[PDB]
Amino acid sequence: AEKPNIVLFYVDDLGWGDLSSYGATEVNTPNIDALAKNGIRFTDAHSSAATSSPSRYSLLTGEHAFRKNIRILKGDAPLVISEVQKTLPKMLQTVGYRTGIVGKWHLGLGDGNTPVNWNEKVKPGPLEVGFDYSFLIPATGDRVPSVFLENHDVVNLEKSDPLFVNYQKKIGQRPTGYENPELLKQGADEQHNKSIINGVSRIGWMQGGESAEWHDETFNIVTSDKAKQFISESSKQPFFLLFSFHDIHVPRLPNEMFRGKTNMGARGDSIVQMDWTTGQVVEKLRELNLLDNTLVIFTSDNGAVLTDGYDDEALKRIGTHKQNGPYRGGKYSIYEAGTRIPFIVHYPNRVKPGVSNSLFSQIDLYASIAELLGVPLEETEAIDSQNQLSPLFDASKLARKTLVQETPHAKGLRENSWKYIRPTEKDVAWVKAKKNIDPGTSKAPQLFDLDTDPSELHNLAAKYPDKVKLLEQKLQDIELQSIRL
Amino acid sequence: AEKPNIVLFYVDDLGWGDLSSYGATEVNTPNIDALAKNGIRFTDAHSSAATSSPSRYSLLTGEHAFRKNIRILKGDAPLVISEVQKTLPKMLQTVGYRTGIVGKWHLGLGDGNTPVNWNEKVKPGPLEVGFDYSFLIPATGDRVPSVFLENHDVVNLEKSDPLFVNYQKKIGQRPTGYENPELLKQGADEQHNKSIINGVSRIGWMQGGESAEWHDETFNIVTSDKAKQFISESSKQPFFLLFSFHDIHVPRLPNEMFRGKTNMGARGDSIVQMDWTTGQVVEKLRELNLLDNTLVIFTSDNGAVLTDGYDDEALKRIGTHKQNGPYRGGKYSIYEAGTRIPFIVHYPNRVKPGVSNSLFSQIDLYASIAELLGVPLEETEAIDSQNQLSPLFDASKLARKTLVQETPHAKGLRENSWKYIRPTEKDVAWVKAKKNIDPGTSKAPQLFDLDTDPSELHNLAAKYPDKVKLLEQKLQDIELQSIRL
Ligand SMILES: O=S(=O)(O)OC[C@H]1O[C@@H](O)[C@H](O)[C@@H](O)[C@H]1O
Ligand SMILES: O=S(=O)(O)OC[C@H]1O[C@@H](O)[C@H](O)[C@@H](O)[C@H]1O
Ligand SMILES: [Ca+2]
Ligand SMILES: [Ca+2]
Ligand SMILES: [Cl-]
Ligand SMILES: [Cl-]
Ligand SMILES: [Cl-]
Ligand SMILES: [Cl-]
Ligand SMILES: [Cl-]
Repeated sequence: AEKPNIVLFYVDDLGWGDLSSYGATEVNTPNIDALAKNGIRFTDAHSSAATSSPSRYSLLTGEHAFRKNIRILKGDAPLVISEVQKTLPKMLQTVGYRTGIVGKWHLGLGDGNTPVNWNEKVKPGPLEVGFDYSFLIPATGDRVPSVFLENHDVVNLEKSDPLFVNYQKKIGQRPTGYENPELLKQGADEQHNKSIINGVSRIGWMQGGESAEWHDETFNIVTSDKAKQFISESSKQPFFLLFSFHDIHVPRLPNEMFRGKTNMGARGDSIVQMDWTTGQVVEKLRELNLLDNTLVIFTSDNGAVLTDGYDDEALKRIGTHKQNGPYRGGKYSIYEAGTRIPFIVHYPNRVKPGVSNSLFSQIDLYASIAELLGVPLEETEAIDSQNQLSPLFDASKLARKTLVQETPHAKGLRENSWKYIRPTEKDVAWVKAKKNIDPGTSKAPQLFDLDTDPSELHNLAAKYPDKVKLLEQKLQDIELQSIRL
Repeated sequence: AEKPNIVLFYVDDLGWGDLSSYGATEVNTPNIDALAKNGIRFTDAHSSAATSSPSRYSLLTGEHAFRKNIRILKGDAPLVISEVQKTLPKMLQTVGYRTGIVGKWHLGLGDGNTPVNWNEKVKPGPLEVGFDYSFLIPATGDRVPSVFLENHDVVNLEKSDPLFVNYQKKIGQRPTGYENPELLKQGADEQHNKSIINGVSRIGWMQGGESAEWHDETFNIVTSDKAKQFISESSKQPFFLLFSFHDIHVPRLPNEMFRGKTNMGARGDSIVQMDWTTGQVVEKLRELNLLDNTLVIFTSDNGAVLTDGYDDEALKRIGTHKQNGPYRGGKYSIYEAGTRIPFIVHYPNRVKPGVSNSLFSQIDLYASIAELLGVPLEETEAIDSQNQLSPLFDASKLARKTLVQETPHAKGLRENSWKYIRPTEKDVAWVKAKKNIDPGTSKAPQLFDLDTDPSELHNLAAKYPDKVKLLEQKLQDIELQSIRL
């Protein structure tokens, strides 16, 4: 009653403008739009980072990812969340929640002492950082191993055909993108052209594990079934479900029933699938009469990207679609579209519909949920997570004044509508070339007023150097922070 | 010194983001960017209307186009500016200016009593509403007759092969788009598939006049040559040159030297050509040492359109390019991109470089030039044109607080960053279907705050119903205005 269920939909690479309730016209997202229409949609909400693993780290620890220098993790990275580190699911466990995760992990698995043996129990993982149940795509959809990991075991593995991966050289006898292009459903760049699983090459080589191979085009069935089973089993008790999409990350291989539903190719059709999958979970909540007393949160790990490694026509068939809305940048960028993402709260018993323009941070989910449940936080716990339950539940309330934005190549700072980008000597020309996204680095400081210049086009750094200095000093204060408030 | 030259570059359908100095990365416009770098670039400047003829009418009469119900004129429409109406070129003539126009007219030509006889002298026209010299594309590039009109005469017309046009039925023996698709340089929709001139079908049928046919791919030479001659001849005297591009209107048929300069097809290559043509006129002013004492204004008649009637791949090869920047809509729309256009002032002897965010109106060019030259205006003259010479010349000065925006299906109103759109029952679904642009009509009133919602996505009408009433009242006051101030 006083402990509502929490379901956190976490989409992969969903851009600010990829929902029809955020202005999309080339794709319809009716299931997600109903949540927004009956809840609050936020226009200035942010992931911690512009790439997956750092934003997932900050969601779960309530702490900026640079404090542990988290970057995009490889398929065999060790777990980046410590087994005694405070986490949002662990926090929820102490008040009686059953916690589950279904879908993408990308937070590392194992201790790192020795390579993960995919044929033994895989630990530590989700179950050691506060999850009671986990059903994972271990790394990313485009990184081997292309298998599911349930709790501690690879699903449907045969002792007769053990599983190994290698990210430096070919092992095993699977066809590859570079040797066998005639077997490919989509062309792939050099990073992505290794072992072929289910007609698509991945990053890295995979040996064995044939019976454990997943089937991309039925991710929507597999994950939604597991999510439905978890909810149904936990229905008599408070539960936390983190539903971690592979959509709309590459390779986009949507179920055949969504193919051609848009004129944007595989990327647009993945948005349709992603919306269907959400409806499956929402309707299960409704039919068990859990929906009005569930805090549903729908959001994204980073901003959007069209061309991310496969020849899936995402850029050729973009049409009129503005995947990042009016905002400059995208995935990997320090401009606004790197972290400014869709963010929807739906909680009928407590949250009246509205639209909030408050500067809001996913990093504050930890402390705001702790506030909702009366959980005190230690002075060293989730140090960046602020109690923002009030603007989270009420569209008229303000939230942050200041928020740091993070990428590997540069840090930035929002202060109200001011946007500051720290200069860097680092060279990231591969983002413009390969990703068709301006990463946003300049060897000069950048300052923008988003009210008049929402697309970050007119650098005001030389017009307001005192403002630049003030924002850089504020960014240093945050980098140096070590306890709460 | 006190009577500077005025050269007004007026581009066809140039979107807010189609210049590299407004953020374009898929096309470079170095000549125009140099004008912005050494002058004022405006970020909130507006044509009066979202279509050609109403915005040209308002440019020349200093009066909103709805006061005469001006709409897109077909090729044989009569002159919409009366021979005794006060006009900006007529105003300039009384102060010692030689006035010329080179390029697109689209303001009508007959007196309306009888159809224009293209084989006789064509009057009234530019010479009857304040121009001393005119070399015209009479209607639009895609409307017959595909001939030039110099002063009162069709250029290179032969009595032995007289010229006739018909917009309702086929006349003459010219091939047509519907009969002879194998002759077309580009595919055409039904409105555009009539008489073939120079390998491209047009709107309407054209008979005779073979020697007077223009050549689209040499418009850049013809118009820049005519503008260079006019400047060269009038160089010893103050002059006003209105240089009215066909670029980047359909059909986009740029000179061969610009083909392939962008990866956007014919539309992108037309932006490059348009930039070359501007440089030709700018460099002629420089060679005659007139550039420093010339007020150069570069702007556009309405917002951008990709698919406007020909299969020129404008939408298929758009790539990452945002022709309207962050703004919703485009050509034909009542949303911001309908009228929010590029606007650059270059006048080194009086105008210091800068970027201005002031709400600015092309309609105010009449009164602001009158102020610059000390010309008093009658109480019934250019009634919507306000003196805004100060923010025109100074990037630090504010201009308008209120501005009405015009389309045939609905009117709108800006008040600071508030945007109000009046409701309408009228049906313009063909804009979405044929033009891939949201025309912006809703049966309900719309109100947006552009500071937080620059893309006009969150209707605030029901949250601030008093603000709606205020702006509707301001809009009616303007509709009822009849004199100046
Ligand atoms: O959303 S993320 O998981 O952070 O994306 C990780 C990315 O790694 C990059 O190195 C690849 O080229 C991308 O294709 C993508 O896999
Ligand atoms: O810039 S404008 O002259 O207003 O464009 C006029 C437009 O009229 C429409 O009926 C045609 O489909 C367009 O192709 C275009 O010619
Ligand atoms: Ca991601
Ligand atoms: Ca136009
Ligand atoms: Cl990285
Ligand atoms: Cl990698
Ligand atoms: Cl490559
Ligand atoms: Cl019209
Ligand atoms: Cl010359």
